[PDB]
Amino acid sequence: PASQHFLSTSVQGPWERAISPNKVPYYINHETQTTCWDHPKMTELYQSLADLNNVRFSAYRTAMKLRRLQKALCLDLLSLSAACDALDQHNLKQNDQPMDILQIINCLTTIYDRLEQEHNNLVNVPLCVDMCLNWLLNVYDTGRTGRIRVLSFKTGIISLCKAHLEDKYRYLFKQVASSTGFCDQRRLGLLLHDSIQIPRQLGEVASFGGSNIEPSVRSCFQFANNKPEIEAALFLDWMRLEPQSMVWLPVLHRVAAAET
Repeated sequence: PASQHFLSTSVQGPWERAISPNKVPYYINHETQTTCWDHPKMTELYQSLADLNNVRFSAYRTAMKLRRLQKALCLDLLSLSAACDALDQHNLKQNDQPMDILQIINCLTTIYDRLEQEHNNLVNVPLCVDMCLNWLLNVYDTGRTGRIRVLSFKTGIISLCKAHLEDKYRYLFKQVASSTGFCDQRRLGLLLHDSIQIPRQLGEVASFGGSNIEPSVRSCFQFANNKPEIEAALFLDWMRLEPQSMVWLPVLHRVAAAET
């Protein structure tokens, strides 16, 4: 893998970055002679998230965890316009198609290079690429296949970027709606399924209705009076009620506004 040279500096000390057969990275600890699938800095972040386990309300606890992760990945510096610029340059338009590890890296590298030139040593590019990469594979490729759907990549980065909440909602709805702006139950399910993997990766899916989002699709279509398809305004109106499957997202925004 030609990208190995570039991302080998994301680790040091006793650690060494390596690659599996499906091009998925893994890390070697020489002092302790062990191996781990997660980047050492990501492990340290996941473990630190237990210091939030006594935060009382589920939506608020999960948002504070995702705020810390978002900042560790520098995704709070990424505007929706800049993300769309990178998605556009890498031709990621077919949302049902797979992206492999090198396409993930390439798109992340354009994103973090640009963030680095706008922010003063806030950004170490090889490090940021490799940690975001590890987050995305922990969320969407738990089978270690070396690929994720383009819809999935878009859902993770846009849910954690710095855009206004309604702009994220409009953008995600547009990724699953038809070319004329309509969504049926199947298409809404695609969006809610990718979204629910984010809290699921943190061990919190039980407070967001669980891993089957079919009850949440049915509830939105019931709210829409059982019509065969809905448009973005109706979706935005349902989201104002903060449905349980997605309530961690508006709460993440309240978290960031409150300062953290």
